[PDB]
Amino acid sequence: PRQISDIKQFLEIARRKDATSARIKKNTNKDVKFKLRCSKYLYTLVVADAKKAEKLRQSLPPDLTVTEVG
Amino acid sequence: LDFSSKPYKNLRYHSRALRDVSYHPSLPLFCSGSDDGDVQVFHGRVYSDLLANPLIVPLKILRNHKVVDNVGVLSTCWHPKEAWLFSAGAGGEIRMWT
Amino acid sequence: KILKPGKVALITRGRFAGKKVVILQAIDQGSKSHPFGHAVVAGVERYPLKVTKSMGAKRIARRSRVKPFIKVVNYNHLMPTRYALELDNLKGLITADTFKEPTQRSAARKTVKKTFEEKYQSGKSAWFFTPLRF
Amino acid sequence: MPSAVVWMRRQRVLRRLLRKYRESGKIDKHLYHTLYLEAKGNTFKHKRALIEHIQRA
Amino acid sequence: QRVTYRRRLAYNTRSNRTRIIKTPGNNIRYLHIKKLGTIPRCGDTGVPLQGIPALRPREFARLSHNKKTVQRAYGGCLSANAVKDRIVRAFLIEEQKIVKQKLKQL
RNA sequence: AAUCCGGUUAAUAUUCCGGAACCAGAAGGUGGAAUCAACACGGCAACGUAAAUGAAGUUGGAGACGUCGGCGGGAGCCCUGGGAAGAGUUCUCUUUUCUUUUUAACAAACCACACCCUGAAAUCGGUUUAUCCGGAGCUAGGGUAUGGUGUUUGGAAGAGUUCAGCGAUGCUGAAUCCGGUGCGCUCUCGACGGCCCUUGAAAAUCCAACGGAAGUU
Repeated sequence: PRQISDIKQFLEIARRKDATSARIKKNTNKDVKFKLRCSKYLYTLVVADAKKAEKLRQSLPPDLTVTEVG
Repeated sequence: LDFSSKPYKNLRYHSRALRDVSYHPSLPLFCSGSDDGDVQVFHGRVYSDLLANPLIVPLKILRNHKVVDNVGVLSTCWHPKEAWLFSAGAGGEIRMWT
Repeated sequence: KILKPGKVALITRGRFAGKKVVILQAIDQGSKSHPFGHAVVAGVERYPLKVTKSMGAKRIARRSRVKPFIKVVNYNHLMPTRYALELDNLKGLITADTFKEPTQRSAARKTVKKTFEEKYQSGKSAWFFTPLRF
Repeated sequence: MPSAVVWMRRQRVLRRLLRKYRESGKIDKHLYHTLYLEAKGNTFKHKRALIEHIQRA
Repeated sequence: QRVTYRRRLAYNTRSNRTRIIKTPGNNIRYLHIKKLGTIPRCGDTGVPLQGIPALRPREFARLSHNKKTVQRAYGGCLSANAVKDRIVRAFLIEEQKIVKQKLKQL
């Protein structure tokens, strides 16, 4: 599993046709873990700003299947 | 910084080694000066949106600068107020690109 | 006193190991940048291939093409030889400015290449241009 | 507790200390090498026996 | 707790090398670890070379070229001192031959 | 060459289910890199890096190598201080008695023995538990590589376990913590020191070197 810190990169990987689904995890420290499932690696992005998580959420392309807390 | 560790874009107009690159503090313009004597002025405009890739385009190629000892433009500075460029050459000349 | 400008020497350390060079200028006095017996050397990296009359003129030039290199190396990493080569265009072209300024460094590499070619065409210093087997 | 172990520990502290006074400048290289040299022959059975040796030196 | 071997290769040998690890299920498990890699050794002197990762023979293919060789003559095959010794000996031998031929021709 | 965790059966699990990886081969494609100065640059150097062609022919390395002792490192286990949870015991005494308190493969960034550079040393220095090395260049300073490991995560709490409940076996709460350690035991690695003499298998397989054939589109 790959940990990605660059949000834009997470967007580009999401726009890649390889990405199949994404998961949103709400941790007790109020972090949102965006886990994007690709062919070979599960790319995770931990965002500390809550509003950043929501503004991240609909910037994800609609075709991608986002999921609630696992 | 939010895209990748690798460079987002690569530009190789210059025929000689690129000496200095300066970004205007306010205006969305940056300049590159090299030993070829030509200064490249590019329009680099940045959005705060995540999906919005910054728009980088060339704007001008400033020429008519002397070359001494295979040295051209050494340093370039941006005026803090408007689109004015200070270019220092190897001939002892300073150019006001207004 | 065995190190003089124009003397043919041999690099024994670094990437250019075992390559024949000519001492462009001696800085045995040392410098703050290089606190040792460093001397600027211009040598041959890619030794020229054997010119044969059968090959065409374009082929002839390409084989004659020589890749030079200008480097600052310590004295103990160099080995001097009895052989010495003197060429006028390689007097004073080298200095601190040239090794600092990348375009001047590129320009210096151009001239030392050009002067090596004319010397090869003139058929002088064949042994220096000849690679050494080890 | 084995006699090998007590000497095993005693030599290290004696050696570990003798280095530390050396870098602090209390003793030069020459007397430290001597102090290192006798300590190999169990000259001091405990740490403070050696520290008094520096003061008298 | 007493743990058994994962495999059925009884009579544990050099090949049977295991490590004890604690799993997220709170279980102690045998993990078989392959033998450590070996760094390449110099041809002339025999000391392991400097700058080459110590990995397995089959693994070495995955590395790039620059990660398996050193940017010098005989790089990745001979040490720097061995290269220096090789170069100076070759030149001295050549000079000894050139003076010997000079003595014979005169 | 290359796999781990959790779950699952009346009976099979590194095989199945869920999740997460890895290796080997295969083609094109995309992007990046080098060249009409023909096959990259930098560093005094050890060497470094996103790349950076190499025919015939010639070599080198890994595979691949005895045994013993001590020292150092790490992990697990054992010991134990608190924190929490439950079950005790309790006229009184007893901050007490007993039990539990998890992080895998893999993927990321960083974190110490050989060598290089300055240096020329005995008034001998550095140093092991065990005196070993030094003009065949010590101590000292600055570097290079090898990273045994450790740090921070990701995997990953969504899992597992333990307590409370509420209602097909579901749902909801919490906690799953901070230490200290030792000639301790088990396993492994590094650095030495002996004894050897018996100077300590082979091959498949993989890599590198020298070599320089060939070569605006």
